Amino acid sequence: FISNFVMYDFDKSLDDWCRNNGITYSRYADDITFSTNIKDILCRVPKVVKKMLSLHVPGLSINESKTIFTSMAHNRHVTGVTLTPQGNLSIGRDRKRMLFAKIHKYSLGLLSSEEINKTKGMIAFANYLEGDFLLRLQKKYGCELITKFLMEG
DNA sequence: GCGAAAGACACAGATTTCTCCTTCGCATATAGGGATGCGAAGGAGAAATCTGTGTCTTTCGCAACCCTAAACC
Repeated sequence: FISNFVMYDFDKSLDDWCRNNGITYSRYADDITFSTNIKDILCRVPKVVKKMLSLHVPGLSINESKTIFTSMAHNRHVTGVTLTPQGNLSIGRDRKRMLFAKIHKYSLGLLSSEEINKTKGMIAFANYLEGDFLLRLQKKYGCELITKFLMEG
């Protein structure tokens, strides 16, 4: 809470500078992200943020070895959630096949009791992030098995 | 943010080795005498390599933590 209260002026000053140029800005703990649609406009902000940091909170500085540029032709994610080119949030294909294989192996009764509690939390998180994971699972394995798995333990 | 224990950075100074500077001695191509030129040892005084001192740098397994699942810092 103290850190959030401290970085108020920096947030306020950077917000109205980015708004006037059509750039979206957001900060999470000590991570800062910018995004836009205009070409060749994101190459000017590294000097601006440095001037703001020096002016509004003395002492802080930028780690210059963790700066990233990306577009629609490569992998895109924001703090652990993937953005498909269509414009929808996602968890990733590898995790989807992770869970589909785990549940299929569970249907044969070859899963330890620890992995049931392990997978239940991940399934709940994925359902919250997506909103339609449980429907797809029911449409593939049937409601009887899923309900039995859910009430297990 | 930074324990103990080894290096990097900057600044002196010291020393053995060597290379330039006398000094007179010689010599040999010209019938003895004199002269342009080169060789031999001291005697310097210059220079590259080495060595020594003082200020930082780095980042500990660093009395005093909870025990259900997932993601983030």
